[PDB]
Amino acid sequence: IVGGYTCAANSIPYQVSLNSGSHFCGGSLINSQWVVSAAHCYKSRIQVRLGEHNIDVLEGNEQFINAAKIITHPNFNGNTLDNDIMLIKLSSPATLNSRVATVSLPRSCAAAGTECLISGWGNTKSSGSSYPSLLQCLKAPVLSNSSCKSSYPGQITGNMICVGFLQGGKDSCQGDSGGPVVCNGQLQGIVSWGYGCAQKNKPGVYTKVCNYVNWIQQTIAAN
Ligand SMILES: [Ca+2]
Repeated sequence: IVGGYTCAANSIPYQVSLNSGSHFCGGSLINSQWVVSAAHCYKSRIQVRLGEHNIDVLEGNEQFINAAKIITHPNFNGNTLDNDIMLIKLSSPATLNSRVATVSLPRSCAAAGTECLISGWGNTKSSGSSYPSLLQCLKAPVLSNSSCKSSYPGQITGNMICVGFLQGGKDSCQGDSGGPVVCNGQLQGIVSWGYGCAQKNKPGVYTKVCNYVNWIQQTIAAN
């Protein structure tokens, strides 16, 4: 996250870190056994780390649980990044508490202007490269479909939304992929793609979670 602030410890209890030797993407706990993330984050061994704040230090609220199943959306397209969404089943259930909680799926899609919270441990800098140990946060608005599509002509599908700022300087970046965009208590976005990070007139684009409730529910029921 560029242009963000350090979240209060454990104040984002649905946020997960996916790890295979080190942190590489985020994710969101949506029930005690299942995490949602980005298909482009796929690797075939993942460990899920719940209840994290400082990824570099064992702090003692953490639960580390390996993925038992990894299910990428059957229409994920690695060229357009359409359907950039993936479900992970944990090999045993998360224990839910103060520091570890589920986030709601959307009851509908969100209006333009709605303020949301975006979180993750990705790159913090426009020029260069510094990855934080402490979880970062960013408040930003859902942009209209028109400001999203003027930013990326021909490349915004119906399963994508733009969240952020046209003046640059505030956005998600590499390492935040897979991570939550939460608006009015509902997960409406997954960190997906952009052109660079925090560039003027290239806000981040996000998988539009509201189109995916039926697929998510069905996949959980069948696995
Ligand atoms: Ca820790």
